[PDB]
Amino acid sequence: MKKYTCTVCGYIYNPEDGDPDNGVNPGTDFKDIPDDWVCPLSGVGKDQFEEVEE
Amino acid sequence: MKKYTCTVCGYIYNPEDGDPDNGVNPGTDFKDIPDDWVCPLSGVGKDQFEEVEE
Amino acid sequence: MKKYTCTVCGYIYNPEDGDPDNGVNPGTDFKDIPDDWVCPLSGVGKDQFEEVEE
Ligand SMILES: [Fe+3]
Ligand SMILES: [Fe+3]
Ligand SMILES: [Fe+3]
Repeated sequence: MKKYTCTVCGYIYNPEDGDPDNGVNPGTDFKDIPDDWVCPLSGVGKDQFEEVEE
Repeated sequence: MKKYTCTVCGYIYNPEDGDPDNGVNPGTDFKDIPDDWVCPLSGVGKDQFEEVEE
Repeated sequence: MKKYTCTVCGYIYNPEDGDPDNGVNPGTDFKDIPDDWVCPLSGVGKDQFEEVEE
């Protein structure tokens, strides 16, 4: 699965880790995170994230 | 997937659109919406909805 | 699916029933419950639960 980065604050969503404190378990692809989730650091929505392409 | 309507207020849940502001992504069948979700307009529970049959 | 028990208060999570008032539908395996869910009786996290083995 791909990593996504918040373009406002640089936080990286890593699908291996998830975001368990906000209900997003390990192994969750970014597209499957509920659409009301926000960046843990900056508080902005999913629409300010983009794929980390290698 | 089928559309469901709130029988209290007439809101239509359309699975193609979801209800993304409340965490229900596009493509979510009504049976899979978490059971604590409520109608966005009237605030009533899933048990007041019924299938829109054609 | 296996039942899990809260080791703090003895609550039993039964996957057939779920915990629908807190958004966990019937048929949800414990591993798939969002990781910010807490025991309905004692308020403690998933890390204080263990499998009920028969
Ligand atoms: Fe951010
Ligand atoms: Fe309604
Ligand atoms: Fe408990």
